Amino acid sequence: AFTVTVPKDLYVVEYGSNMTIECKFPVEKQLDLAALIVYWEMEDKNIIQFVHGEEDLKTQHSSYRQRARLLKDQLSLGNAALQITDVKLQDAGVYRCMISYGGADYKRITVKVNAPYAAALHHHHH
Amino acid sequence: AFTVTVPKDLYVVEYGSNMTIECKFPVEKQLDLAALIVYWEMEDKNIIQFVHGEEDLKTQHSSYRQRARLLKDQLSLGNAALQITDVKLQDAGVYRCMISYGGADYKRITVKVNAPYAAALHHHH
Ligand SMILES: CNCc1ccc(-c2cc(Cl)cc(Cl)c2)o1
Repeated sequence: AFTVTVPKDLYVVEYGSNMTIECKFPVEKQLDLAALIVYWEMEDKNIIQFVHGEEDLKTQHSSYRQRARLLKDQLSLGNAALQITDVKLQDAGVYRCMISYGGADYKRITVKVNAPYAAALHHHHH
Repeated sequence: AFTVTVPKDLYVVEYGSNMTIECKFPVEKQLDLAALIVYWEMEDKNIIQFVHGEEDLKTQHSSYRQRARLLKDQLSLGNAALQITDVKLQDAGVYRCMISYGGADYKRITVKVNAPYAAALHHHH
């Protein structure tokens, strides 16, 4: 049946770098945007809603506001990759890619985030 | 748009009893079963799948074998209620009710489970 697949489920990213986590689903013929739902979340924090044609951000968590860009271009190729700019220590954890396009599945992807000493020191308080 | 709503988000059940946690979604007219999906899952343990008219248990987690039953009747009124039989403390935690019906949402429900001394004594060892 319908199945979202993840090129890798573990990404290890350095502090402050960019990060594109990929998520592929099948595109029958040409992608029907009105029938598509894409939904990126990370440990109960809603990162991105893509519902029947456009992005819902009025539900986006604060900690991700204007850092999480869903590549509206690669949706037409069945790749819902999420791009996060300037990664922080807080961004490490289990991400969930949930897709509903005549069927629905999800996959988990883990991010560990490396940081130099100074970053890990400021995260130890702030 | 589409909205899954949960009558309670906290259940407190005593040990060894049964428990039905409800989950409602909108029913427009007559229900389209082939397009309906019901995932009931609990902290990365899948409890119940409902795809194209039937329950899939091909991934039902060990902890739930023939104890977790989704009431197929109440689907027709948009009621995704889940029954867990003779609950153990391993069942305390946060459940996710996920529904895909021309649109999609989910909600969380937390279960705390109270138990007498001997039962806990076991979950310890
Ligand atoms: C906040 N958007 C909720 C959302 C988007 C996609 C899903 C979903 C639903 C089901 Cl029934 C199954 C699977 Cl695998 C995923 O839920």
